[PDB]
Amino acid sequence: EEIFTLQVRGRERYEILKKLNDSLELSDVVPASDAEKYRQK
Amino acid sequence: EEIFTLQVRGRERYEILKKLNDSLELSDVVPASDAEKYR
Amino acid sequence: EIFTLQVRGRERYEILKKLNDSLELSDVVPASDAEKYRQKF
Amino acid sequence: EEIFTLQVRGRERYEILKKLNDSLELSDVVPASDAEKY
Ligand SMILES: [Zn+2]
Repeated sequence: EEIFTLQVRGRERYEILKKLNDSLELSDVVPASDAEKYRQK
Repeated sequence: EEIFTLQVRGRERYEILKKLNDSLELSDVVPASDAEKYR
Repeated sequence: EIFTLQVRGRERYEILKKLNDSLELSDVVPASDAEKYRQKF
Repeated sequence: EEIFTLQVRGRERYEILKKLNDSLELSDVVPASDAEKY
C-alpha cells in the first residue's frame, strides 16, 4: 504494498526524508548475504 | 516555500516519516532560545 | 526508559541526532504553542 | 570511523532510530554500480 503520498515543505526536509525513505527501500531488496558482504569492505 | 511529495510504501513507514516531518518542521520554526527552555 | 544507540561515523550521527533532538522537542512543546509556531509557514 | 552514542527515550523510538541507522549504514556501502541491480 500500500502506497502513500507524503507532503513535504522545503528542500531541506525533502532531502532528509527522501534519503531515509530511499534507505529503507534499499534494505527491503538487498539480500542478507549481500548486505553483510558490502558491510565487510 | 516549495512543496515536494514522496511516495512511501507501507502505512507504518508512512506514519514514522510523517511524524519526523512534523517534528522537523517544528524544530525549524522554534527559536533555539525558546527550545532550550522547553527542554 | 532510556536506550543507548550506537552509531558509526559522524555523518550518520549528525542525521540521527537531528531526528532524535527534534522528536524530543515535539514532546515538550505544548500543542497550542506548537500550533502558533507553525504559522510562520 | 569514529564511534558515537545517542541517548534515546522510549523503546519504540529506539526501534525506529535503530532501523534508520542500520539502513543508512547499508546505503553508504552499496555502490552506484549495483544500483539498478536492486
Ligand atoms: Zn533547517
